Amino acid sequence: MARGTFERTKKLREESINAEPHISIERAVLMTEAYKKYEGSVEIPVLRALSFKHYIENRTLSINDGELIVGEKGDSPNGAPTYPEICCHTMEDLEVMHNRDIINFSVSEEARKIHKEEIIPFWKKRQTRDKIINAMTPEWLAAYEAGMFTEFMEQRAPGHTVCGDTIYKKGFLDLKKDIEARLKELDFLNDLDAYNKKADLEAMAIACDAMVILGKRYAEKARQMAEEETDEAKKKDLLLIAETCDVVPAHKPETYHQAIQMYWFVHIGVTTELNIWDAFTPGRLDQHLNPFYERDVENGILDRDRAQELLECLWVKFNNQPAPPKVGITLKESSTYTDFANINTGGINPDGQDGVNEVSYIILDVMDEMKLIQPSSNVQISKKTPQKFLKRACEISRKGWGQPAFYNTEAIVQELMEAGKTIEDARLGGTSGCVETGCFGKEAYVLTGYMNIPKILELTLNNGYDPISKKQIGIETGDPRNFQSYEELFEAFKKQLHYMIDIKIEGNAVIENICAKHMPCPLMSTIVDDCIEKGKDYQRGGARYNTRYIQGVGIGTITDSLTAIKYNVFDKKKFDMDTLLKALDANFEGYEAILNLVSNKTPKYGNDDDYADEIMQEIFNAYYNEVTGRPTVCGGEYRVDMLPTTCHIYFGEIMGASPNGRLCAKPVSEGISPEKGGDTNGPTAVIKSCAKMDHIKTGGTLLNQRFAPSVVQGEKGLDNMANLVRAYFNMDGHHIQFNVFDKNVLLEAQKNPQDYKDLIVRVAGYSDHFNNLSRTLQDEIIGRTEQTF
Repeated sequence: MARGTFERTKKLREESINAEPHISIERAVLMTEAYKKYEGSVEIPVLRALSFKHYIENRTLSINDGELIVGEKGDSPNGAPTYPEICCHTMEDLEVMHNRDIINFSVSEEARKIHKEEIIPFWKKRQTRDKIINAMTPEWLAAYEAGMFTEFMEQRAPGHTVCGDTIYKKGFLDLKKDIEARLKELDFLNDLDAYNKKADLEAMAIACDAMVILGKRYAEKARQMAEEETDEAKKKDLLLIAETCDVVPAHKPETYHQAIQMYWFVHIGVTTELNIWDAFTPGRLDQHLNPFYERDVENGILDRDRAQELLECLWVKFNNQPAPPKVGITLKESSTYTDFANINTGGINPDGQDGVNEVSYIILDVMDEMKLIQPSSNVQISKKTPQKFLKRACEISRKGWGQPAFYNTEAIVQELMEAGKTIEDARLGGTSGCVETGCFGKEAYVLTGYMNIPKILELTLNNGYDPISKKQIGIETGDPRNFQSYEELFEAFKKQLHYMIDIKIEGNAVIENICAKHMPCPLMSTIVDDCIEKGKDYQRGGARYNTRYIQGVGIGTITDSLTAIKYNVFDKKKFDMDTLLKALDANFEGYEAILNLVSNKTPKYGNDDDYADEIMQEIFNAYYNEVTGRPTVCGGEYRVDMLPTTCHIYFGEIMGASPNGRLCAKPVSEGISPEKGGDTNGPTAVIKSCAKMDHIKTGGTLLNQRFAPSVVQGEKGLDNMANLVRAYFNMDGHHIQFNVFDKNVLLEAQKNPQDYKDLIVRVAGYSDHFNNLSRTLQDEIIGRTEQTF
């Protein structure tokens, strides 16, 4: 039939998939009212909290037909609020997003008028995007404009965080009492920081009051609708909603149902406080819900079916919240409606032992049934994980819509401990976003933007000149024709890297200050370890752990490029640097013999070939060494991860031909995957190549693999997938995820998209509809190596 295990969830799912993407202007209006009332009369943290509270008090609330869990970010499903305190769109922005080819958002004429007349006049000079851009150096602006790197905080708040367990043990009235206790013990005689603590703690208290009002208003809304509903079954559902909201979020949840509603209210809260990267996620959902599940079934108020029904409702709620609209580079690097709410199922419990429980299997059943691209429902696989759980996950992956990805629990824990987390805290951790490792509920781990490693080699080969933007973007490391050795070339590359990282980090530091001062998040601070105890907002270092990342893109492309140069120019001496540079400038036109050599007669990453893989390691180590351990403004350090989202398309589009044989404006490699056509020795050879990268020293790496549908059939096919995951993870690989599609279906979908509106594929760290992808991205996915066992 229709997807959904029950008639209720079938109906909720059909509403969700039919909702049209559009913008909701109410949030911007209410924030404007609050600033006009309060700006200049209070410190900024209190201003944000008072503005959030004003928004919560006055926004319109809705309950959709059949819901058991309530709460929407916008006016209706697929309605995105706007965030003019971060990015106040131009009228052209609104025109572009309404009319663009993919990832469009409808802008009603009423929304356009209000934005033009009320929002722009107030927020255009206040938006943080202008504070950032106006503070960047000309070197940063040139590099940014040339596609050397991206900037995550230009249109969104740092975000990128995961809920802990606080909201299942405390309500917001409890947290407020904790905050009031902290306020009473501030020592203004001897603690010279007491004033800053008071401002942040006062804001947190106001945020708590706002959450109490959220629950109060939804309970009223539910009862007012109950008096008006004639259908007896619906009225009882409305009365159940009201009873649930009488408890949460003001008080700690007492039941499994209340635990889910508490999480979802907090989710609505933090993602309307600010437009945070990767929305929000409960993280280790099966660990938090299992005590409630066991208690509730034992008391006879819950069974497996109702527990599954509630989670199917939750799944639909995620799918009703798009990532708010992006423009410019932010869209190019994250070209999707999804908001990367990553759920980790399986793994280990807080004591460090096997965490698979009954809720874990329920989550696998609901993600299988619902087949929704939000949330991003993934599994943590431990050496302690039962093989039955892994094989069930492989069963779902083999169906070919991308979810779940697989994460190595032992790698995650060691990555966290390498970064300074205690073993006790690391056992609560996991991955969020695409593949990013973090200590859930206790860490600010902020991604700052992608770094175009292949184009750094391009700058090296052009003495700092960018052949595409036709500007001097890098530094003068020398004419490559004078390099007498591969070591000399690699040293020049490392100098270009150092310069580009220095440029990025300097801008990052400015941006970190701007976000801390102008984007404090008192609501998020209330639920993140150490903010209350420290009296310090999450956005300026209140978390127990603080890290920042620069995301490395294109390791396969640059590995094969430097490998091609070492092999052909310096070792075998089949041609010289001058000839290679002419070939690149001509996009290999007139140099077909060179193209054949570098493409087809040269070692390649992903074949368990140490000639290429040792170069991968050298590049990886240089990147790790250049970035890791640099201080952040708010008391943490920089670390390294490797993922592209859709930025590998953009980074290749503004790059010329590269020495490995990739042609001008083609995408660079995705994640740590091999280059196009690079791996010719099967999937075991590539996981052996990928394992030579030291995953433990990163905050996560992304590996895509693709299988022919015929080679994963039957029980042997499941075992082959399961065994590949185990083999990779036994070598301490971080992550792997699978495409399993018929190439001809994708090709047909390109010719007749309207017949394939349901076709979903794996992109990079998330799944999306094939029809939401540009032709270039579609062709990138189709070109990935079709593996056989």
